[PDB]
Amino acid sequence: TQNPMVTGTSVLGVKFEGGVVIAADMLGSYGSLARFRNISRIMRVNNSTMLGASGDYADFQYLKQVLGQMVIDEELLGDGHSYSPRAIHSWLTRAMYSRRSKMNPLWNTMVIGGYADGESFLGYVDMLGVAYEAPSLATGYGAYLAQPLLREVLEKQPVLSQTEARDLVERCMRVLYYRDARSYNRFQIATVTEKGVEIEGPLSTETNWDIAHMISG
Amino acid sequence: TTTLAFKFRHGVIVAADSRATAGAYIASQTVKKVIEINPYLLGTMAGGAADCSFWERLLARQCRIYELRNKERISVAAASKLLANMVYQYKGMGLSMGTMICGWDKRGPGLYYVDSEGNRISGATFSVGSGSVYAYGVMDRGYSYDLEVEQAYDLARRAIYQATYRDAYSGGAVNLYHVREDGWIRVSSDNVADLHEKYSG
Amino acid sequence: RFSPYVFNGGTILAIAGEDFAIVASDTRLSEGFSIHTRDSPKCYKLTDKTVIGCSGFHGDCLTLTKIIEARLKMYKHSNNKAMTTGAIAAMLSTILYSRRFFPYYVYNIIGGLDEEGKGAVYSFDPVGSYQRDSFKAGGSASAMLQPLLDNQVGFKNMQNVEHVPLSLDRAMRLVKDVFISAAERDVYTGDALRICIVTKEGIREETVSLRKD
Amino acid sequence: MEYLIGIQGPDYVLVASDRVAASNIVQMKDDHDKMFKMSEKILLLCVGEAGDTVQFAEYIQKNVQLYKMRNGYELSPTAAANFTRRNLADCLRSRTPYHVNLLLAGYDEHEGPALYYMDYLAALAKAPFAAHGYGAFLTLSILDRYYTPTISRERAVELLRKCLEELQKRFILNLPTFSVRIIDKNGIHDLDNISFPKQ
Amino acid sequence: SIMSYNGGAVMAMKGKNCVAIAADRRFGIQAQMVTTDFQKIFPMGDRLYIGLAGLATDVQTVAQRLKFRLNLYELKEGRQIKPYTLMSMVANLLYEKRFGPYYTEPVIAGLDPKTFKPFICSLDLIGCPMVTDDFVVSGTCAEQMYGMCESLWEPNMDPDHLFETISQAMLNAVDRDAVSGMGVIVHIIEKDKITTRTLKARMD
Amino acid sequence: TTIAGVVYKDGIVLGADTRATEGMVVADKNCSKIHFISPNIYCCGAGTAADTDMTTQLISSNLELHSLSTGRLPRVVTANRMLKQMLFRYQGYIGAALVLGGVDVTGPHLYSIYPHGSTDKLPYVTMGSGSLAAMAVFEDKFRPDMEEEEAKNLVSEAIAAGIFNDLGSGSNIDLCVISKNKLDFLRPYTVPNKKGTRLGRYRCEKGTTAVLTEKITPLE
Amino acid sequence: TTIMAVQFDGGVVLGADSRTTTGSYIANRVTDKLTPIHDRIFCCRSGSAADTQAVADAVTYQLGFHSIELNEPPLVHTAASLFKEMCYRYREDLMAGIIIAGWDPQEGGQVYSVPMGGMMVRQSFAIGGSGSSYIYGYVDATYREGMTKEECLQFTANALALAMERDGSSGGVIRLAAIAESGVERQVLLGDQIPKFAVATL
Amino acid sequence: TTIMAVQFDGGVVLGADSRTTTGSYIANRVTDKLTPIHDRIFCCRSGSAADTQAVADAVTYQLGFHSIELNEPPLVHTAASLFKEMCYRYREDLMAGIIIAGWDPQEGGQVYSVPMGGMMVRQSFAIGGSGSSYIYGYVDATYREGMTKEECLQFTANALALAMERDGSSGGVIRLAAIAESGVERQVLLGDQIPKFAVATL
Amino acid sequence: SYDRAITVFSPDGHLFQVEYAQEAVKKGSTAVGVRGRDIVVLGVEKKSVAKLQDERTVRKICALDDNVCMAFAGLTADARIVINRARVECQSHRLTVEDPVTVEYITRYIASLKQRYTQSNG
Ligand SMILES: *[C@@](C)(CO)[C@](*)(O)[C@H](CC(C)C)NC(=O)[C@H](Cc1ccccc1)NC(=O)[C@H](CC(C)C)NC(=O)[C@H](CCc1ccccc1)NC(=O)CN1CCOCC1
Ligand SMILES: *[C@](O)([C@H](C)CO)[C@H](CC(C)C)NC(=O)[C@H](Cc1ccccc1)NC(=O)[C@H](CC(C)C)NC(=O)[C@H](CCc1ccccc1)NC(=O)CN1CCOCC1
Ligand SMILES: CC(C)C[C@H](NC(=O)[C@H](CCc1ccccc1)NC(=O)CN1CCOCC1)C(=O)N[C@@H](Cc1ccccc1)C(=O)N[C@@H](CC(C)C)[C@@H](O)[C@H](C)CO
Ligand SMILES: CC(C)C[C@H](NC(=O)[C@H](CCc1ccccc1)NC(=O)CN1CCOCC1)C(=O)N[C@@H](Cc1ccccc1)C(=O)N[C@@H](CC(C)C)[C@@H](O)[C@H](C)CO
Repeated sequence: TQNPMVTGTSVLGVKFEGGVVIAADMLGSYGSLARFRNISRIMRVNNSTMLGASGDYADFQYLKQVLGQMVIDEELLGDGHSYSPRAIHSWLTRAMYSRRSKMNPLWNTMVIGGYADGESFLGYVDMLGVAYEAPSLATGYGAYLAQPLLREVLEKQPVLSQTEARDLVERCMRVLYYRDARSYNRFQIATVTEKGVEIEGPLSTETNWDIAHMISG
Repeated sequence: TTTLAFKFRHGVIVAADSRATAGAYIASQTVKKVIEINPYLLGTMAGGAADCSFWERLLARQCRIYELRNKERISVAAASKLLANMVYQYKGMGLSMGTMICGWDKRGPGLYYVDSEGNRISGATFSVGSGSVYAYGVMDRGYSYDLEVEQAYDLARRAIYQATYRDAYSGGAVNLYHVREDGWIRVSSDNVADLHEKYSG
Repeated sequence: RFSPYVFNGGTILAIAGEDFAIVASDTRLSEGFSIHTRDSPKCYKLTDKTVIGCSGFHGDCLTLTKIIEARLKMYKHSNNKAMTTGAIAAMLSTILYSRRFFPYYVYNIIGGLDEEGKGAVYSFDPVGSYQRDSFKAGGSASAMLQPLLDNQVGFKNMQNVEHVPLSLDRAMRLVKDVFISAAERDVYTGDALRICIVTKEGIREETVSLRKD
Repeated sequence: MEYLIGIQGPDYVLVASDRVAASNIVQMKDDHDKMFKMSEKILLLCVGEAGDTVQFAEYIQKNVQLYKMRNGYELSPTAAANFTRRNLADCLRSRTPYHVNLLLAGYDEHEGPALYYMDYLAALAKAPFAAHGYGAFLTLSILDRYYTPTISRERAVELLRKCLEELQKRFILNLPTFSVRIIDKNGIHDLDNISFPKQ
Repeated sequence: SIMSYNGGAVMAMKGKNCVAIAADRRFGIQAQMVTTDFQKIFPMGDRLYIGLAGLATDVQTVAQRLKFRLNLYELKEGRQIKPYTLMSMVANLLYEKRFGPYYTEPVIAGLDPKTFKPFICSLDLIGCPMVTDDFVVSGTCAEQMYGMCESLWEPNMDPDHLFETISQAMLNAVDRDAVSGMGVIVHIIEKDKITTRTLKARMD
Repeated sequence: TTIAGVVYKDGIVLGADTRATEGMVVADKNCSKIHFISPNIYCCGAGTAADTDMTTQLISSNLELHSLSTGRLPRVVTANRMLKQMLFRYQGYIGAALVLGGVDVTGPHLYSIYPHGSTDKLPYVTMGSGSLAAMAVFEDKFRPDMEEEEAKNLVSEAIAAGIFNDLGSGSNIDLCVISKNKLDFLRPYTVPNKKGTRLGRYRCEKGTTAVLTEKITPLE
Repeated sequence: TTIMAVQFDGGVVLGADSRTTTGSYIANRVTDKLTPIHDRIFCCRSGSAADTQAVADAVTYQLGFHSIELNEPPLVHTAASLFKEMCYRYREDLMAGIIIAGWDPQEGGQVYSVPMGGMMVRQSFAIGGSGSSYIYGYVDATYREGMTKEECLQFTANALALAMERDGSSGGVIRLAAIAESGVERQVLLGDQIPKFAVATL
Repeated sequence: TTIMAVQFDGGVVLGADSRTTTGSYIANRVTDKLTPIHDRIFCCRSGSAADTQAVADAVTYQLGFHSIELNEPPLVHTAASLFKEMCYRYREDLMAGIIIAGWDPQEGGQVYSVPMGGMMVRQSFAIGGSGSSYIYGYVDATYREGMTKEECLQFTANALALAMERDGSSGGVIRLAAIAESGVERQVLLGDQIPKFAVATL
Repeated sequence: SYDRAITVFSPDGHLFQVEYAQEAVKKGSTAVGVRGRDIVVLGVEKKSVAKLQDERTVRKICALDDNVCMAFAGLTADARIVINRARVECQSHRLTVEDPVTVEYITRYIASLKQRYTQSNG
């Protein structure tokens, strides 16, 4: 992809005690047009990992197809081995870098959340193959808006409860809806625990607009 | 850069600076710009560092394989032609590289200039690099085929020195090699700061 | 159109002692005007005797790292011995030049011990040009680190000073000092400093802290 | 392409220039003069763009002469140099900039011999010896190698010969003959043209 | 870059009751050196010096016009100029050419003519002032100079330690830059005297 | 630049970092970005340094003339008009993003002024390379009619977010509190960043620097 | 921006979103895009913030002086004509789409459009801004002559809501203004007050 | 162009304009944009004529062979998937906006969108083409779940009419197709048959 | 500027201001000049010898170029103006024309200047 078409904006991620939570709105934008206001930008890659994606939605659908096939292929063997979140992250890094080096990138920026062997995983992957691990992640405008909030909390309290992380996420999605012109008040939250991956349905964000009546004074 | 080489009665004198820059920044002053291809074959080095190093190293490999295959030592003309042919296949692709192949041959003292552009010419004296003009000045004003050994050393060393004086991209230390019939010998490696004290006062 | 490169910052340093070799780097991974992570060391342990520092474009850093690992394994399978430091340097040169017309945007400094136990540094350019050094800096704050080490380790521009060989302790404090100073001026350098010391005993890892702005 | 050279001695200034006026691939003049008498003891060696050279040089010249007429005494070589540098620097960011590189030779009754070097960007710098043009790249080093602050005018002329001969050897441009003049306490003296019997 | 055309380096350091200012001596055009004695530091009165790095022409021109305005100032007013005042003057002079700027980054170092209080500042090419208590640098090798200064400078230095510090900074920074060098000059100025030295430096 | 401004119950809090950069190098570790306009009006500057300086100085001067002739305390709308009209006349060529805050006879007023000449009157604003982070802090933890210390905490928090999250900002946090009868120009309100202490002595002893030429000159 | 103005019997109704963006970032999620030019003359701004603000200020100035000099309530057509002159004269230097609307003792409620060209035309209703593209059809199928004041109010409310929903450059809050002989009734629709529409499910 | 497809209970309704332009000239004022891929599978074309025609042909080929090889009525999702594969694989070389819709014994009436990206998504209703921009608001405010076949017919008719009225690249005639288990009922609305709306007068 | 007619005609057809200027010339120190075969000599009278005044700084004989010299009689300041403008013209002539200057030419220039000042406003 040389020119991205229908795209999705920010994707958030944060680790918590015994799991990882990820958020992303359900909007596919055709430029400034909110064209497809009901699409999932979060995929369940097996039971230990999960993926959120920013950028061109078609390329994300491609990666979704490919990853799904890989997981099926592995699940067919039943040899007692499965793809760890770190492994999926490594593969995705390899793929994105491979496409980058072919001068034909997959126009995506992705956040992989996971929980395996009692450890919480959170990985970031560029379209150029820039990848890393962090306790909190934010793509697109989130990286300018949500990430500062996330780091503020995590440097004052490294370990969060699931409810705490969920609250943080909700507030960040609110900020993003306020300031990101290509976002949408309809998002999804996915969670990895030892119980597996769970994607919660269409959520809305409460909005305050009292500062509308502060024109004069 | 600022390498130079000239052939006289007693062999082939080769000299160079050691500065390596990355823009205006001086990345190194300890660069061996005279590659030892064979114990009888030397190769100066100017332009793209990686390009020169890689291609002259490959040249050395090729010359070694030639030595093993033909049970004899490669000639200067053949080495220079080998390098020139290798480089020519990449003409236009952006290899920056200007080198001198020096040695002693069955035809006596041999000196060739080989470009990344495609040049390959034999000659008495040669100067290659950003400071080549400055070196050319003093070298030409002091050259003779009937130069005695120490005189040739002085001429080369001084030429590289003056070159480093005027050329902003040349400096570090003047390195000097002498190619004789029984092989080459590492003559000297004087820092410019010392040569300043020697030449001025 | 589309650019396959992005500068991710990072500074890198290696010092060679008589019986040791230090390879240090900041831990900041950034992009544009933003911080990707504060926990991203640029140091990679290759062998018990050899540590590599890679700065620049993170994609090429990761890729080149994994490649070097794989080829280390290959050499081990092929010759029943581990790669000597200088050998890794030469190999790295060829690998870097293999992309002469689509380079890895990576500044590489190799620090370790030679076959005589002595310390050795090897500094690289993105396309394979390398040389052996006693001390070298690379990465964003390189121009800030180099001049002090030229003065303090090379004893340059100093009249009637003694040429006492660099001890591990003094070298360590020198590293910490130049990195602390670099964190003041370079915006790509900060967060934390990881230092890797390589001796006959093996590889120690220390972690000093740098400012977070 | 044009070549200028200046060598300052203890009590004199020796200056020389090429005699070629060329356009395209042909020499159109073999006796071109690049020097401009501004005072009885000041020479201005100007070189560069087509009309810019003569225009600027003559402007400066007539202004110096105007100073002489208005005041009854001539400008010092230094005052002259800073005058030309002021003019050239003022037009640098204007609509009509003069693309000229220049040397200024002079003798003062107080300060003695003086040689000045000027970039087209109007950066003025005093020097024991200087040169302009591509030929400079081949001659300056030679001047570094053999120049001494106490050099006699005979030795200076010989050094100049070494330079010009080097031009005959390495330079790809023709440049067969050279204008040579000297300046001392007795003003400007024309010397025999250094020439090389090519054809 | 336009600034890199001539190259050069200028630095100023603070002391106890003294101040220091240094600069390289090379006048070159791109890669060729023309002069080894090029003045880049000019006295704007007793115990007040300015040092301009950048495009040589604009160095000389800014220096000259600044001396013009300065002379007129010290004539209209019956006093020597204060360091802050000189700084604002330079700032104004540079900003007058906001959309056609001189390509030079001035560095002012001096002592308050009334008091003795040390003073160092630097400015943009468009005349944005910046006063510091330690050091200021401007030139093609600014990063190197920052590197040295951040590691060598101590607070209350005597006129001898200040000299050694600024000298080592200048020398070792300049020696890692190809277009800066060919000698270094240092002015160490104090209430009683001014000491001018040229250092032993590399000439390559 | 990571400035900001907020409006609380009794007045206005202005914040700013102190990092000034040239290229990707920190040139000034302590730069005052909160400027005096009138005794009751201050203005934070982000963008082209010299532009913010000269602009803020000029408008301050004109306002001094204004109040000198009127005999009253300057209004914020006046500074806003002058700034926006000047900036608009230059069509953005003056790189000056501004946060204008002050207390009037009409109360507290806070404007954001973009270099193209457009202004926004809002209860809270942010400008600079670190403005997104600060604005996130505001959007998260702002409430109308805050108390002074609360607002100071909020603004300093915003500026802090800018400092740690933006490579363009750093160093100290400067505040400026302006109420109907007080002006707290707190310079170093917080020094959250400190240079590490030297671990060695690289002091050069007298004599280590070789000298070629010396000349002493006595003064008075 | 999405701006709108509809004409009823005794006056006009104005409406606008409140989103102001630089790039994809929202520099002001609560902009007042309805600007008073005179007692009963308002204008709706779209395009460059600086440009529209400057022009609005200048026109307010000129029209103020003009109305004082005539000692009469300024004709809406006159304000529209000042805007027209400015926008046409400097069409190559301005990015402005304006809708001048208001009440006037001689011609009653009037709505005029001054698009980026610099032309001027009176309309029964007018829409502008980036979001206007998404509501041309709705506004075409919903408009009915003889609408009451409240009907026009609801009309612009719905249209603006739809546009804001679809356009990314539009959003935030809905600002409405009712202008008649009585005066100016301004109000703000926020959150649940903003009209909602059934989004497709299965 | 301006295409549209709405899903009702027992099937789908397709609609399109008939204008085909090269530059500002109308090379065909009566295009047939609804292209049959299979017995009960149609697609709506927008973008490059050559591209969409070629792709439609290829997909008809592939789907024909596939349905023969399976000996079963082809899933609409399958046709949409073939279109998706082609449009995604050659996204940098194709200018195509497609709406694949039809009936299918396993999933009933289905509507899928394949925009220029190459992505694919099922929708209750879908619009595309240059004119679609002008009817987003109307289509948002008018859509109601549980519409009858005739209701959907009238719906697409009105929407297309509005779009054609506003969009210059759209116009000509309205082509409609009703697809269900029964079969395919195609019809053409021309002239006075095309829905009209009150244009503002005074 | 000062747009006022100063030199005008009198009813008898005289230009009074010019005549007055001539009377101002009449009050000037005598200045004679003769032309010879290979030499030309100019001499000026009553130099107002105060013996406390530097003779050099009050000379009534000035060179315009290497080719042309000139003496005067009348208001010394005006003469300074005219002399300087004449010198400037002498140089400009060399600038626009390679040849130097003829005596007749510079004389014509000075004369034209004076006349221009007899017919100009203010
Ligand atoms: C709706 C919201 C559709 O988007 C409206 O039309 C609104 C209505 C008004 C009230 C704002 N229009 C905008 O919001 C407008 C559109 C625009 C964008 C870019 C160029 C022209 C028009 N955007 C803005 O008003 C923002 C808001 C603040 C004041 C920043 N400003 C910008 O977008 C500016 C535009 C100026 C410009 C820059 C370069 C070339 C031409 C124009 N952003 C910049 O200038 C960016 N940049 C950094 C600062 O200085 C150099 C340029
Ligand atoms: C639709 O989308 C609506 C109406 C809005 O566009 C319609 C409906 C379709 C399904 C037919 N699409 C068009 O009307 C379409 C636009 C288009 C232009 C260019 C590329 C892709 C799409 N028109 C055509 O495709 C038309 C087909 C026939 C000629 C009827 N051809 C073209 O538009 C030419 C494309 C060829 C080309 C040109 C340059 C580079 C690569 C390919 N465009 C021309 O300009 C042809 N020509 C030369 C210039 O003068 C006029 C004739
Ligand atoms: C890191 C240093 C030690 C080596 C240096 N390398 C480099 O400069 C590498 C080369 C990267 C490259 C990419 C694609 C294709 C080719 C090269 N570049 C960089 O490391 C990064 N920079 C980015 C911005 O600043 C400039 C460079 C170099 O080769 N310098 C040359 C000059 C040069 C030639 C061609 C391209 C770039 C630079 C040199 O020193 N040449 C000397 C001789 C040799 C043997 C060292 C001489 O020429 C003398 C000293 C004058 O420079
Ligand atoms: C050197 C310091 C004292 C000031 C610095 N000045 C400078 O950086 C000036 C040029 C400014 C300029 C010139 C012409 C046209 C437009 C702008 N640069 C130079 O003088 C030297 N160089 C010469 C050639 O190479 C590049 C620069 C500056 O203003 N930095 C800005 C950022 C900037 C904007 C535009 C151009 C260049 C730099 C800054 O600090 N801005 C902060 C606000 C403050 C300082 C008021 C904030 O924005 C924050 C910290 C983020 O940077």
